[PDB]
Amino acid sequence: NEKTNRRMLGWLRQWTPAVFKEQLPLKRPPKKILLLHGPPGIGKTSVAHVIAKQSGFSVSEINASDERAGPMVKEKIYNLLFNHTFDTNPVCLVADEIDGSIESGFIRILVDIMQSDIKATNKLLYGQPSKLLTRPIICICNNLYAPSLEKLKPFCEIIAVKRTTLLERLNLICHKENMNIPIKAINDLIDLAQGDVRNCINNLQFLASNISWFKIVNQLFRKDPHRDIKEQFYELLNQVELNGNSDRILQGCFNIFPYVKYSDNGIRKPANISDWLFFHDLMYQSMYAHNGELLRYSALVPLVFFQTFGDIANKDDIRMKNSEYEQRELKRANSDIVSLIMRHISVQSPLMASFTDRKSLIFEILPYLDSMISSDFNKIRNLKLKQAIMEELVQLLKSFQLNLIQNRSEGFDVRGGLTIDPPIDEVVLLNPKHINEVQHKRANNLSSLLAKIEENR
Amino acid sequence: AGNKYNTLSNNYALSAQQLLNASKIDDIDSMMGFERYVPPQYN
Amino acid sequence: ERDCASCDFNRPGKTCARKLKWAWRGEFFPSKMDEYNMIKRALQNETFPNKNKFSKKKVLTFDELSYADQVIHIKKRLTEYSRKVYHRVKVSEIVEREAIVCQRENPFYVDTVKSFRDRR
DNA sequence: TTTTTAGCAGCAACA
DNA sequence: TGTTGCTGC
Ligand code: SF4
Repeated sequence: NEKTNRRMLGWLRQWTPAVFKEQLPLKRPPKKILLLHGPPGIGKTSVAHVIAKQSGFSVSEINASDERAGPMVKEKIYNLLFNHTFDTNPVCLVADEIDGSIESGFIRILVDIMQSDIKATNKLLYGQPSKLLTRPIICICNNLYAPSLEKLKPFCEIIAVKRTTLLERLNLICHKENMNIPIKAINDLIDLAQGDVRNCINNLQFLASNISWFKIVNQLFRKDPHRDIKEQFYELLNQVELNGNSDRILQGCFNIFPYVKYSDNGIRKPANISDWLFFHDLMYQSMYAHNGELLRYSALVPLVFFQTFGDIANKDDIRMKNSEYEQRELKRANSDIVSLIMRHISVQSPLMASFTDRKSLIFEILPYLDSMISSDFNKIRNLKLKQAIMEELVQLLKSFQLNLIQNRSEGFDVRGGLTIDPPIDEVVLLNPKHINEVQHKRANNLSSLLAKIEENR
Repeated sequence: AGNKYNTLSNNYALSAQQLLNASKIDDIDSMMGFERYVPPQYN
Repeated sequence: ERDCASCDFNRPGKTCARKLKWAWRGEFFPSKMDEYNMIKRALQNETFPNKNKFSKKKVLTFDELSYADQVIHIKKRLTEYSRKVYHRVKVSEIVEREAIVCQRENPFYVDTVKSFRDRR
């Protein structure tokens, strides 16, 4: 990334007139913050440190993910930006992992400092007869499009670090320790350390004295044509066993297998794997009932995916997600809504509660109740029949204890949508096309039903 | 490429709602003596 | 001058181009185009409430606002800036301008006025 | 969502 | 003392 490293150095040299009073209203860069983004382990932090030191700045690093007290940190950042350090050298602030700050405190403080400096500069330019930012700020993220950074981006100079720099650093350490290491062995050490700089330096020191579950899932669908299938199988078995998280690996395999290319005859391969997956579910249920002796067999089920679906065609890494946690939380929320409706029926309908099972309520009663509420009353020309149906629907809303709430969360005084509480809609409406049609019809019906409920009150 | 069928249904529904309002207006107009006169054919 | 130059009735000796004066009046901010651009760049670093209702995204950037809303926010900060730097919010100026009234152009507007005047 | 224009008096605040 | 707002000409 030499071009990127020269751009960073060029941006830090634009601070030189303001900080060092050297000749290349304060001639500062238009963008006062440098924002570095890119993959982990490529040296973002190391490049920020080296270029800041090379430019004559003292480097102060803050991890933004660990500092869960922006309002307090505030004092640290204000001292580091505006107070003279005892060091002869001006401070450069390096903020690492700024995308990890779940609490916008750190970013709000930086935005407040930038806005205060813009107000102070405009007063110096236009003010007829306020702490100015005299120090550079470097911020490092993994993700540029993180919601927290949206307010900071306009003040930032954005620099992408793409995927050598570790090899150059390790060579410089070898040369300073008088170690004659062949460049091949340093590459093999980098590959062993997976780009961990700390692990690399420790392994080098030891020489001188003398698998993410996702990566395993993608490896389970890959066959190398140049290695024995048995050696690959034992290597994968050892990696699955060392990880101890066989369940997450299998859930990964389950989400990936439909998208994987596998020579297909009749999609039987999937039928054989449903029986294993069922075997895993029985084994996982038995782990809570019996002392975990059965845990040794849990590593075998992921390896059936390597045997059945492993192909040379699968060269690209498929990214994955956790639909199950979202489905479990949604199933919990829907079960809680249904449990609340069942309690409401028990309090009002003395007999209905005896005939209503949870399943019959979800599949039979609630879909019909919603179809009755969503029915187009605008097609009914007979006012008497419209009034009678509306009186029966008000009686049904009362039997199920369904409250019409005016959600006034619109915010702009136009059409506060009426919503049913509890929201039966989230339990019954499975089809996204039907959701939009039903919402438009319901809005006119619910206003008529609310007016009738108010008339009855 | 995923909504071309849901716009046609709403326009037929709106045209049917407008015809139903026009029928109610024809009923009210006739109550108030405004029967819909159609003139004789003249060639 | 363009549409008059494109017209085949535009000869040497033309009588049909009646020139008449009018007094234009601007009210403008004392602030210049560099100061306007400085206020625009300052507003691009601010965040704005979505006039959205049953909608969701509660917050917009400046460039995600409608151009009319962008100019409403610009005019607000320019009123404060102009008052702070120039001690006035507005300048007003009157400029005498000239325009060409075609006499050969299709008479439908003026015929409506003449005819309406005569019927009255 | 429908929608003529500019010039002026004068009370009251604030630049 | 002047400008600026608002209502109502
Ligand atoms: S009719 Fe008007 S536009 Fe045409 S030549 Fe004459 S002045 Fe020009």
